[PDB]
Amino acid sequence: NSLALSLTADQMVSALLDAEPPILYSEYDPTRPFSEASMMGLLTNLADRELVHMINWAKRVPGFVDLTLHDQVHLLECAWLEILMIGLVWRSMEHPGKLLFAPNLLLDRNQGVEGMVEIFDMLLATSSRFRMMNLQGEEFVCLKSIILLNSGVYTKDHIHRVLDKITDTLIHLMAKAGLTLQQQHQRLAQLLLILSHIRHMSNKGMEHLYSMKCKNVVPLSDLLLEMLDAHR
Amino acid sequence: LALSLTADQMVSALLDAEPPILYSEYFSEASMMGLLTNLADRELVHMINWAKRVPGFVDLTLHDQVHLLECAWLEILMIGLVWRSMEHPGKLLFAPNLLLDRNQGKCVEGMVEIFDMLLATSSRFRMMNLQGEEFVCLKSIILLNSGVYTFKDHIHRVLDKITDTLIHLMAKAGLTLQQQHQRLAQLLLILSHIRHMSNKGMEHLYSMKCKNVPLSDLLLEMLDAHR
Amino acid sequence: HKILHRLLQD
Amino acid sequence: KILHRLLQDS
Ligand SMILES: Oc1ccc(C(c2ccc(O)cc2)=C2[C@H]3CCC[C@@H]2CCC3)cc1
Ligand SMILES: Oc1ccc(C(c2ccc(O)cc2)=C2[C@H]3CCC[C@@H]2CCC3)cc1
Repeated sequence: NSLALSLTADQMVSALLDAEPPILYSEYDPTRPFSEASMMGLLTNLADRELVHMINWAKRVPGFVDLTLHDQVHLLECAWLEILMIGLVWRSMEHPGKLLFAPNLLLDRNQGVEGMVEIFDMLLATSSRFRMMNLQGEEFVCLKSIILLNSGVYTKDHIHRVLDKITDTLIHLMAKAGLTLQQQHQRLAQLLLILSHIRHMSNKGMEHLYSMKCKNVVPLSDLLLEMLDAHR
Repeated sequence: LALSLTADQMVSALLDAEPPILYSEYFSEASMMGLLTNLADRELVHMINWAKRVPGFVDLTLHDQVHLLECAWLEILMIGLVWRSMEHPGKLLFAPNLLLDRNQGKCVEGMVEIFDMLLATSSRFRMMNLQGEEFVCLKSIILLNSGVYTFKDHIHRVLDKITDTLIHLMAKAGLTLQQQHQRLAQLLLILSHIRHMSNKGMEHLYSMKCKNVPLSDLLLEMLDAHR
Repeated sequence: HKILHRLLQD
Repeated sequence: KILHRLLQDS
């Protein structure tokens, strides 16, 4: 048996909210500006530290513990950049035109690397989309968990069971928010369509990292090399 | 005009705009990619005309129509392929006279991985018992959504209409309210995987260009749109 | 200009 | 695998 299927929507939200990783700080000092190496150096250091919290966060996600060690590795290997991005997009939600990689690291469209502006714009666009939708924290934590369980599910009936539970959780929140039945379906559809774009940004971002790796620009951490190799 | 149509009139319009199932030219690496390039190139011409028959797509500017097609053309081909291969488990029905196996994807480097993802998506549709009415809605969603954030209110309004249409079909199928929410979510989550396959396939086609079978002029343009 | 332009117009 | 270790502990 499992415990994720048993939890109600309110207890589902609570568990996810309680599981939320902290917002890590960067090593950024506003002294020297950013070269293509220094900026990516900061981001690599930041992302590598974020991963450690994500892995332990994933173990707090209802149902993820019930999975095998092999399956847990696969799901994290597939969705780690997606989860980083949606977290990034969420942090930058109330900072129009900016990306909040860290509270002390606020990057503009001008800042940032050959091929970074394309990814930045898509990230900014996603952030602008969350802002117009007035995304709630309760919806965000649900979406982030959906990405973890979904992004590597076709590469299972229990995973789809938890996924269905998160769907119910989302609808329950919208019903509470006073939305009509058709407004719930529309917003539910709107939220999940964004995940397709987050997937797109991840694939684009992943290819940029592999480009940075082979070019031997700034050295990637040992964990980031492993997560990147899993995408080949 | 798209917003005016009811759910029934939305389905009927999409069902009527459906592109035909084309045939392949009547394998190694070169011969297979030659047949697929020829096939995909002829499908694109029908897709473009199909897109123009999609409610709300005509109302967009010429530039926006171009951008959307450039973004999702491989996604649209794939979901079509996946749908055609639904009642052929383990097989990919690229064309009625071109049935490809998982072992046939091995003689092209980095294609057997894309085959399995496609086969898994087809298996997922088969398990969900995906309906043709549902399929035409999903394909239209891919067309309007995949390139909407790389730009809007009208596109999001048509997307909401197709959502209303999707729910309508399930509500007419006899599904309960929570069953409608869950099935809708399940369908839309698959689109995230279709995007993934598309980006993988796109990178595979780029390797093909950086090796000189000759891609068609149209395909080269659709490909170049992904930098 | 792109070929896609013509096919969308014709 | 680092991801394998960080997952299994403790
Ligand atoms: O929270 C985040 C932290 C960092 C990032 C970083 C990143 C940088 C270096 C890495 O080695 C790994 C990731 C990504 C951002 C978005 C996609 C790729 C990259 C590079 C550009 C910005 C994205 C989100
Ligand atoms: O119906 C379809 C027809 C072809 C395809 C395309 C394709 C092949 C050659 C091209 O020049 C362009 C695309 C392929 C399939 C999907 C991924 C890319 C490629 C390679 C293997 C399968 C996908 C669906």
